[PDB]
Amino acid sequence: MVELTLDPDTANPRLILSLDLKGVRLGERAQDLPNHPCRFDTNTRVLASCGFSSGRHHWEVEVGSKDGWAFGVARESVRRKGLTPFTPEEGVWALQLNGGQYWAVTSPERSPLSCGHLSRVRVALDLEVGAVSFYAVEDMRHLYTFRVNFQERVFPLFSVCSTGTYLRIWP
Amino acid sequence: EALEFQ
Repeated sequence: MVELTLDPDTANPRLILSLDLKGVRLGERAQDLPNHPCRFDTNTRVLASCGFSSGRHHWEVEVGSKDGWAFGVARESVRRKGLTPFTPEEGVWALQLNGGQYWAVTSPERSPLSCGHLSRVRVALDLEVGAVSFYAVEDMRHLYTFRVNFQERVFPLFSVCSTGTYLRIWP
Repeated sequence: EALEFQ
């Protein structure tokens, strides 16, 4: 378990980060925010402040019951400026609620999971093995592993592209 | 369009 926080200088301005920087969900308005070259200008994305070069690292994620959220990890080099496809070629290995269904966001086609209703999810990042893995805390059922030859710093990633849903880091 | 912003 890692105590991760959200990097408000990466966040889309349409996002609303919780006081403690653990929560995120879409607002209905852009905000005046000092556009860095590191901020996600168009896609509804925010990384964690802390990224990883080496080792195993766990975070847990409380997810909504309604569509809008994807999350997982992204390589540091993930493009920030412009509309960017949400795919492994673009440096993004994620889980997704969309049409009331859980998907590993693979390409060319997305992979549907036949997992049960999800509430909280453990994210296992193994850089020394070259994999990011997703488990339901509810019994540590394995949801999906992406096998990836990471060749750089890898950051926790969160996207919320509809109102009515959210993601919360635990702990 | 909403999902295009993921």
